[PDB]
Amino acid sequence: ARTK
Amino acid sequence: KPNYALKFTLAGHTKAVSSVKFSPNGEWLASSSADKLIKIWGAYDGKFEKTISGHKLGISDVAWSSDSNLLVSASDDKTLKIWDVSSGKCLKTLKGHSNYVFCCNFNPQSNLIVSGSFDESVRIWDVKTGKCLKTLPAHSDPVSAVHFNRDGSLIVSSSYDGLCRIWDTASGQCLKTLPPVSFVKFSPNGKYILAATLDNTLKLWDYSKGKCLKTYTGHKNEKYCIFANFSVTGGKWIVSGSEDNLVYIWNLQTKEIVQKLQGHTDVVISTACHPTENIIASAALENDKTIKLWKSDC
Repeated sequence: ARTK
Repeated sequence: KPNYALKFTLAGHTKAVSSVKFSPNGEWLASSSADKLIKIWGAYDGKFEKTISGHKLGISDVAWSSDSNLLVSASDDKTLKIWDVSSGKCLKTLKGHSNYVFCCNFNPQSNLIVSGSFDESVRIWDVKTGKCLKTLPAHSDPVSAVHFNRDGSLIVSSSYDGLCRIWDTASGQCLKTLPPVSFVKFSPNGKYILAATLDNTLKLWDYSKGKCLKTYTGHKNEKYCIFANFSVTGGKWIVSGSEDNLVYIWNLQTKEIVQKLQGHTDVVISTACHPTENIIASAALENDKTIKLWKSDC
């Protein structure tokens, strides 16, 4: 999720 | 000013990198990615060492135990896993969050892990059992960061609800409440909290006095939870990634931007500072997928  | 220079680019993840962290013994760099994998690299030579697999969905963070023997990872699969780094074996799966696990950290003793999740809770887990000790009603929106202080007696957490809270580890009680707050961490001395907010600002807080001492501006951070750091091995700097694809380095005291590090081709989501050398690692999102290692004389 951190990359979205 | 420092003079960081690109030393190595580490390619190999096949999707956005989410987090990079140096082992406390300074020998390794661990990287996690939306590709569900953890990779381990030599800290000094950038040499690929091994991949560690087992999560069912992408990973948003990883953290090392104090002895550099274990790693914990936080995944969209709603679990954390504890890994023996030398064998690559999963030792425990930490189950109980009801949504993506976003952030994690060991305490200094390394008998506890703290995690934060999109389920808006902070959980404290026992390393040896892999079972949850406490679930804290911590925030009213996803939890962006969790970090123990230098003796493990405190936990700081932040969230998209705009709050930063400080917790007593042993009891789970909230001791203090300090735009979405996208990152927090205690300083190496134990005295300050560095907090990032999705209004392009980093702020240095004296948490005993409950006051903001310094603001750092100049970078772009409006959308992602980017890691930031205190760099204390050479000059005293604040280091962060940025959505303009650069690493920013500020003077902690003067708040001036002292260097920006150029080369990534997407958002620099994660930076880490080496525990003893003047080395920074940085990693970027989907249009880049690489980790860069940078070295300075101060």
